[PDB]
Amino acid sequence: YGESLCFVQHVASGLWLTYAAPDPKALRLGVLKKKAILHQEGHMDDALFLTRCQQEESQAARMIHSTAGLYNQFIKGLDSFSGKPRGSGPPAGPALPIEAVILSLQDLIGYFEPPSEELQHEEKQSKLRSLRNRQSLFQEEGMLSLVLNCIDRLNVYTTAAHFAEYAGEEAAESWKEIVNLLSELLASLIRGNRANCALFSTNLDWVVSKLDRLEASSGILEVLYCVLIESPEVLNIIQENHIKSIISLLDKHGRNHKVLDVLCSLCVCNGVAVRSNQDLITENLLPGRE
Amino acid sequence: MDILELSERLDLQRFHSHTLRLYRAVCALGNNRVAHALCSHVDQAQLLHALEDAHLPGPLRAGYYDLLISIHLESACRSRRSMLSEYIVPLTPETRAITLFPPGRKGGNARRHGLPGVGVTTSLRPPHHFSPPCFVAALPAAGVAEAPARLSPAIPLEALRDKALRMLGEAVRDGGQHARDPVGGSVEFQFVPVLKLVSTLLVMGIFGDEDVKQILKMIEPEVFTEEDLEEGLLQMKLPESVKLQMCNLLEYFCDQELQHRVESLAAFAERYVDKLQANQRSRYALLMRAFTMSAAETARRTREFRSPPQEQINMLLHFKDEADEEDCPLPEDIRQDLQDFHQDLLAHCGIQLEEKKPQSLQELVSHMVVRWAQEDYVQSPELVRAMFSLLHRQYDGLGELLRALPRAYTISPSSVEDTMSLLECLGQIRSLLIVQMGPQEENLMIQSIGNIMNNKVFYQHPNLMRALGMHETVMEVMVNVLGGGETKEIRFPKMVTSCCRFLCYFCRISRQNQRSMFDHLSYLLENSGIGLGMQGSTPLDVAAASVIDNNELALALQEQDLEKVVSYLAGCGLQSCPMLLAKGYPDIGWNPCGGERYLDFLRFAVFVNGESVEENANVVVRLLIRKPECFGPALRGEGGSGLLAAIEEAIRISEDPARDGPRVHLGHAIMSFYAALIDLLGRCAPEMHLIQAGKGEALRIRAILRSLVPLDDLVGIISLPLQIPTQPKMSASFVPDHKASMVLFLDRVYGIENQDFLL
Amino acid sequence: LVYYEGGAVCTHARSLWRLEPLRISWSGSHLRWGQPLRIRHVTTGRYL
Amino acid sequence: GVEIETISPGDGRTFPKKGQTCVVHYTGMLQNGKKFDSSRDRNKPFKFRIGKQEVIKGFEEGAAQMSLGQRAKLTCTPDVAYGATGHPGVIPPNATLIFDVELLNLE
Amino acid sequence: TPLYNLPTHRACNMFLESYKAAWILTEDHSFEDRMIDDLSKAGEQEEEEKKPDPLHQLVLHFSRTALTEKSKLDEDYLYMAYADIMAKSCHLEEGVEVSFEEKEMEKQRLLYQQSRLHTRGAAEMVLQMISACKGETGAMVSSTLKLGISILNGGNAEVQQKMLDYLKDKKEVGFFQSIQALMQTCSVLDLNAFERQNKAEGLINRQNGEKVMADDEFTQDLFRFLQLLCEGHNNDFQNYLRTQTGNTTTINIIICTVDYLLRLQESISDFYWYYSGKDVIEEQGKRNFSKAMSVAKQVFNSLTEYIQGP
Repeated sequence: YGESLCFVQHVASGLWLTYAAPDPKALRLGVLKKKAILHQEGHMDDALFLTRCQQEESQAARMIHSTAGLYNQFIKGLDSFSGKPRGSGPPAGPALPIEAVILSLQDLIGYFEPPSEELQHEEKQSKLRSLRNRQSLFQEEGMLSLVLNCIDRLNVYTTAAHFAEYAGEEAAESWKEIVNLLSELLASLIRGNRANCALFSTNLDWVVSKLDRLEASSGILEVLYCVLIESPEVLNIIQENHIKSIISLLDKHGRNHKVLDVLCSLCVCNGVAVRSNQDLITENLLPGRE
Repeated sequence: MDILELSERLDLQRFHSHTLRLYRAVCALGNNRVAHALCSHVDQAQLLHALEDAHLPGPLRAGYYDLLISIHLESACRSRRSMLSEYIVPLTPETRAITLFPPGRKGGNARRHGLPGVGVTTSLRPPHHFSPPCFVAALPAAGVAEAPARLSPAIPLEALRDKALRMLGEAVRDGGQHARDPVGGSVEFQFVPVLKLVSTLLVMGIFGDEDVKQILKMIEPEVFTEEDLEEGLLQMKLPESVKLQMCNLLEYFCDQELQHRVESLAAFAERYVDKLQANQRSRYALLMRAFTMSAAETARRTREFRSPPQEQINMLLHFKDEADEEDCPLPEDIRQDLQDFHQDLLAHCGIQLEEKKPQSLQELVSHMVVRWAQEDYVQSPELVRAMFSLLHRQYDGLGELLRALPRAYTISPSSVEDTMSLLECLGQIRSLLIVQMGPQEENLMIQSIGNIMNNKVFYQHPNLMRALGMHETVMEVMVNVLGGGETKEIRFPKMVTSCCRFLCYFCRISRQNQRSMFDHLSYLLENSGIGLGMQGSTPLDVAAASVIDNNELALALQEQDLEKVVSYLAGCGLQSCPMLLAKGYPDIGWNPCGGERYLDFLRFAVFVNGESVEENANVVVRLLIRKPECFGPALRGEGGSGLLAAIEEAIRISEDPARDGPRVHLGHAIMSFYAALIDLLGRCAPEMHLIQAGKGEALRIRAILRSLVPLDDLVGIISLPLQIPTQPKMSASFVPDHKASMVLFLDRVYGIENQDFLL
Repeated sequence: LVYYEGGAVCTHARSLWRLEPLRISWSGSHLRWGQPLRIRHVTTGRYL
Repeated sequence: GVEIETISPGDGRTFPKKGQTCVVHYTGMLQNGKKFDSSRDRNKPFKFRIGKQEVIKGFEEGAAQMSLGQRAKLTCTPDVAYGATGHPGVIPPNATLIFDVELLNLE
Repeated sequence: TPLYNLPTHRACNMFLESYKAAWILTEDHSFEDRMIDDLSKAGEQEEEEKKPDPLHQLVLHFSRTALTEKSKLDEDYLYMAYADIMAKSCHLEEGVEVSFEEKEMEKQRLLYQQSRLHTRGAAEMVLQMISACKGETGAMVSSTLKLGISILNGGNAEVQQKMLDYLKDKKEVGFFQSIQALMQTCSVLDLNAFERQNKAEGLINRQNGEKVMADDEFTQDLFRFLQLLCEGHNNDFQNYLRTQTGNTTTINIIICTVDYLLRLQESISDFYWYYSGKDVIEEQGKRNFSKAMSVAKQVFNSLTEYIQGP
């Protein structure tokens, strides 16, 4: 791996890999997005040397592949009966790998856990950096749109007993656990990641709407609080609808301190006060006594 | 139910320990309107009752104390604290009596410093402008921009200061018994909330003279009482959360000591410079009125009368310390006084070498900080940083005094009110900086800027505004707005022009002000983009005003900044600027208005003062024509059309045709771009044979630019009549003084000897 | 498709490939010259 | 307009004619018994002024129909009041106001 | 009239500037060694894991801020004062008739003064605070480099081992990357910039000779620190600079030193083909020649220390 150069060649065709040298145009704006094409001669300068990736990234890639396959199977199973109100005999055909997906979700939650604060600064920072790197590696190769698709395909059902079981059976006890585990995994993926929170800020309206679910509020509030405290730019994007929805969530779920923490996050930004949010909270929450 | 029941009902205490947080987080960082609204829910009686209550739980005691601080004494303290660094001292008889005062009354001058913080500190500081809270007002309907933003809610200060002293006195008394039941949950909840209120009250200058003495005596009765029982706060064991707060109390006193030092020395100047001015008059009169000594007294008079005032004082003050030679036409009596004053300053400010008790602040705090860290391993990083930030200051007083001098200034009476109305407007701009841009803030910022501009003194003391960060703060405001999400012109316009107007007006008063603003050119040139400066100013307008006439800074320009303008000009001059297309203007692959106003900066950077800087003209010429897609390449001979052919079709489409949209029409703008280009080429031409005859580079550039524009078309352009003098016209095309850009090009390039002198 | 993109994507899982020798039993030997391979992309679980 | 019911007898022949600044002590509570403003907490009289209103006109006429020592329980309707917009964050829109105005007339 | 008719406030302001630049900051501070003296002797007023008073806490406080990534380094004005005070704790007290007895007193005093800091982890702080710069050429790395010279002045065989052990323990990359980047940003002698100064001087209003090179103190200090690293024929550290085994990347600082010397040689040779025709060297040209040659000597000495101890 120490600057040992080599060439790659097909055995049957006998061709070699060089630059394709395509037509140069500013359509895709590809700085180096050129297709690799087996060519006869090319420019005789396409020798590549080898470097070895580390065990951490190799494991991350392997779990990425396995989890992607499992999630694809799960979403296929979910969409199989999307428009099939069978009624009598709710289950038919292939069965959802509920146990496997539960175990995978638990293992991934344990994998992406924040380091304990009872360690010295050097190892604390090292573990934090490793966690951030692994979270970014998972985020880049999807795994955020995947869990978003999983959760928004699951949440098409609300009653969780009968209208969620009109298209399935034996999964009644595997509904709440799946939803909670998905919410926890979503929270842990973006917990303390500036880039991940910035990327996830696109569906802030969806996250706000998910608050009044009565089944996933515990995880949804945590996700909203984390994104608010890690990406202090969606405060301007916050409208009156979000504030009213959060206040209604507080009124629906009773007295709580996490709601007040979320409102405090919706208050002044990273060193800059947001008078719009301040006045919205003042004129909504507490002219409205009792 | 009784609020004290929350000491057991932990389910509701946690919610109420966070509701108070939301109360003081919804009105934080200004927002004095909400702070008035909160006065209807938590009135004065509840806050005052909770201040002295001893049965309240731990978290709720700290929550109520900070709620009162963040409602009544937050906006009025942040403004005072931020501006407190700058020192402005008037020259009044009250200030005259102020001296450094190493106390020589009833004892030697090397006595106790004398309870710092009780002096006659007379720096200019506006009041707090409190407003009484009422809820039966009319609440008139007014616009957001025209709204006179509310002040902080009022509260009796005399009651608050007397109360706050009482709790601190009781707390330091009850702490000596070491009882097993503190006021709050522990000793941390008993000493911290009261200490925060005292620290907040101190920086606003609310405590009187005897009130500070009580604070100093209670803090330490061994070194601060001038004329274990009653032990100070420095003796008994305290946790880190309490050690942090006492580091802020001692920080204020050190600032008080420093403010006393700088004000005293500035007041000493009027006592010393008055003697020097009188002595200088006598010295000059004796040397000049008595000319019988010799007829060659110019040697002894040029160095004392034909020199700038800076050289006069510097040479005079160079005496009394120049290796026992003293090299001056200055007497011996006043020389001793200055040396005596210097020794007085040194003794008071640190160095005094020329189980002992401290006897002064500079040794008490130094030993305490050393004692604190050696007793135990400090865990909280904030205390560790604060401890050394206070220890280092006390171990080096000269450095802090030296650093405070650039912000120190002196002002004569009858103009304090002029300065008074400037500091208040400056504070409004500083306060609005931590607030998101809004129509209310934008209107308020403009009003403050307008008052600042022509107040009384923006022209009288330019050097005062060189310090104090006057220009930097306004620039920082511009930077925040100009950032945007890839676009900022739509983001709150009509305010960037005013801030740019302030900067342009800031550069026209002094060269040093212009010199300081020139340092911010990389960012300034980078954001010289869309423009749209139909009124006011542009981001490039201030950049041009920084190099309008320097002859020293124009030579200091780099190569990237000049190459950026032409590269930006090339892109500007190749498109139609679709902003013009919004009005229905015809589409042409060249910007007439954008290009004309873009190279005007280069016209100022290459023509310094009546000359052509050869260090930049050669660079400008190369990059100007390096890219063929410049100087209007469509009809400038580059594309094959010709410069002479550019003005032909331009006239036919300018003399009032109905082939364009509605004062930004494709008229004068079409032909002004080339006129400015001709002028810009004329400015960079070699001056005369001083470089042309001697060097061959001057003629080489002259030949290159001569080939760009042949003389065959200059005669045609100048021969074209301007317009009918009588009926009149407007800024449409071919203005009467347009025969100036071509004329100067002819003078500086071709000239006339005998051939063209006839036709 | 196989691209030649680089720069900031040099520290991600896309550029990760593993060598699969046809020697099923002793697959752990050093990659000798001219040894045939079944180069595999792990993230998508595919073979070049 | 407003209700001028009394709580204390007081004295009658001390009506405010015009111009003079009258001194009142007011406690203001909303409906349902909720209280929002009370000058007794601050121990400072409002120092009411006539003509230049700067106040609620309903409160103005309620205080005008009063004399020395005559505590009045005002029932200001939400018409001569803060109006359909109300005081933001304190007084919700479209609500009657209950006042406990006691005039001391320190002038 | 500079003599009279000036307003008193304007006259007072003129006195403030003259007094500040003439009478203040003249010679008398001498508080650097007094600080560290009482800062360490008071470790236990009345009495293991308890660190020295700030010495193993203040240093650890700065070390902690050097480990928080933040993707940048703050101004940290507090670090400016202390990293200079600790640097002057040995530099200010740097130990034709110098006898042997006084020579040993000077040498032993310096060793004890450096042992006052390097035993508290000051050596580790220098390596961390110079890695966090990541090639930044601001005032953050100027103070750290100056401290790294005083704590290593004379080639301490103890501090060199502590620095080498720490580098081979973490096996992290970035200390050499910042070092390599700092070498590339070093300036050389310039001619067109010098030409601009001549016109400006012909007529404040000048750079006071800080326009041609202006990288004088930093360039020498960067190479002086490198030379002082492998000074006493340290074979272990000489190999580390050329190639690091535990690290995943090799930077070869020795080759980087040659590269900067090549640019400086070309710069001075081009400067030579400016005064070749003229037989008189101007005063401004003399200073520029001295500035470049003095830096060139420091580069040459650093290259020698890489080879001595063959």
